[PDB]
Amino acid sequence: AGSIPGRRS
Amino acid sequence: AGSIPGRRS
Amino acid sequence: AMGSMERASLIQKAKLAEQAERYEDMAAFMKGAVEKGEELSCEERNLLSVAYKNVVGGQRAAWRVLSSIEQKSNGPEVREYREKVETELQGVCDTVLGLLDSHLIKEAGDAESRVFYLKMKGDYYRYLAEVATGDDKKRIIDSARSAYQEAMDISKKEMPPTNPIRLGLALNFSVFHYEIANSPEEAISLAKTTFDEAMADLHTLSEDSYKDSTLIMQLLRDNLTLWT
Amino acid sequence: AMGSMERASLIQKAKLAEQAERYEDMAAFMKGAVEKGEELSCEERNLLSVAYKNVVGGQRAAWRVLSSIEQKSNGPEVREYREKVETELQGVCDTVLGLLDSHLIKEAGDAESRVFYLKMKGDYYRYLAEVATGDDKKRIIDSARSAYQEAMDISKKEMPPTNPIRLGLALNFSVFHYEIANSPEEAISLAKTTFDEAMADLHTLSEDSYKDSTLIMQLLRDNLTLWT
Ligand SMILES: *Cc1ccc([N+](=O)[O-])c(OC(=O)c2cccc(Cl)c2)c1
Ligand SMILES: *Cc1ccc([N+](=O)[O-])c(OC(=O)c2cccc(Cl)c2)c1
Ligand SMILES: [Ca+2]
Ligand SMILES: [Ca+2]
Ligand SMILES: [Cl-]
Ligand SMILES: [Cl-]
Repeated sequence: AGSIPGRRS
Repeated sequence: AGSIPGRRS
Repeated sequence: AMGSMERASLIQKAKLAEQAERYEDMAAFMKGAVEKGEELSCEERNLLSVAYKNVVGGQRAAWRVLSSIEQKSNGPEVREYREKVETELQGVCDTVLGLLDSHLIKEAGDAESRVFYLKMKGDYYRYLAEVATGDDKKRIIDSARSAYQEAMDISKKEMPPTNPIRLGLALNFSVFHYEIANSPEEAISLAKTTFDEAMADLHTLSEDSYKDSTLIMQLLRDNLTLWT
Repeated sequence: AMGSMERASLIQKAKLAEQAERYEDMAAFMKGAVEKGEELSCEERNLLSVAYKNVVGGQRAAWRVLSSIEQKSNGPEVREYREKVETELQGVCDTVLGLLDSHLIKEAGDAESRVFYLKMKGDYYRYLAEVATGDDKKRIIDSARSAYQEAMDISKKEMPPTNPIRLGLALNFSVFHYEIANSPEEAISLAKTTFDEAMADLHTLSEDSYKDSTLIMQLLRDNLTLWT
């Protein structure tokens, strides 16, 4: 399912 | 303000 | 760069790129299709417009973010990066304008195609005008105005007041007046007259055409509400 | 390509590119910063990771759309375009893996940096594994597993069970087990043990650290709810 979204610093 | 959004066919 | 791919394959891949939200690819495929030299159908014109609208829309949003940071600051980095984005945006606008000039407009003889392309020409000069600050800013604005005005003249002679292309042209020309030409009263008058003349022609339309026209009329109303 | 720009200017421009949602630019700036040869600070590591996560995330989403259309179809265009996107995605993963191998991992001696980079190595091999179908698919999967396992071993010796890097590593390794390695029971066991050991360590944390850790614990719980 969800990995760490990781897209916002 | 808003022009035609135009971003979906 | 797309010269070895079949026209029909470029069109098919543009549709796939739209589904995949790969708008830079979509624009490159549609540029390749235009460069085959044949006229574009209604659906193909829409694919060309959607592709470039998404590409330049991302650039414009980024330019506005960077311009706001730069204005707050007043090292060279913010200005340099805003300039990089601005140059890329100008390059995309010049590419679209070049396709229109070589040779989409000159071969467009039906009102639907000619109005569509002249509206595009006005739009892409308008996006150039949004970032212009030099000695050609006036000339860029006049180029947008001239393209929109020719499209308006054709649309009023050849299309009913509910035609979606005619309505979207009027909407975008009103935005030009409000945002670029410092003519808010002209913007409001154009939006109001366009809305009222479309309203009076709705009775002629099918259910599906009524939905198409009323959607754009609501955008005119949304602008009128913000401007008054 | 960024060799003439100062390290500090590349970092500043990466932050501006994030604000402008220009993630391809952000990734190019951070690649240039890595290639200056100095180690990265905690904040710089996060900028590198955010930039590439956004780039590869768009590619993965596009690949999944195209793969779904291709599977439904079974001309060459859908396969050709899926292959184009897949090759681009592989190229980005190889670029990230190359930065890690030249020379971020070998110079990373503190647990926080070494675990961060080994988690990245596992993640980018995992993204390669998602599209792999050839004779190296097994080897790609083993490379992801090996990187994650080394990161796990370090994290369990050197970090508390609430450390956000440790938690995110465990979350992503559990996803690897569920989605890549066909080991749903291992995925569930790892997520449960990670959550329970973090819960028991929350009492040691400040309000701000508690917020950071519980956010990731909720992601572990969200996966457990979907998997059970
Ligand atoms: C790999 C990793 C582990 C823990 C965190 N964290 O948020 O503490 C992160 O941070 C991110 O990059 C991130 C997490 C969630 C959402 C977004 Cl947009 C970014 C990474
Ligand atoms: C220039 C123009 C005029 C009228 C329409 N229309 O929708 O009928 C369009 O279509 C679009 O490209 C469009 C309109 C709204 C929203 C989106 Cl995503 C696309 C263009
Ligand atoms: Ca042909
Ligand atoms: Ca220097
Ligand atoms: Cl013609
Ligand atoms: Cl070191």
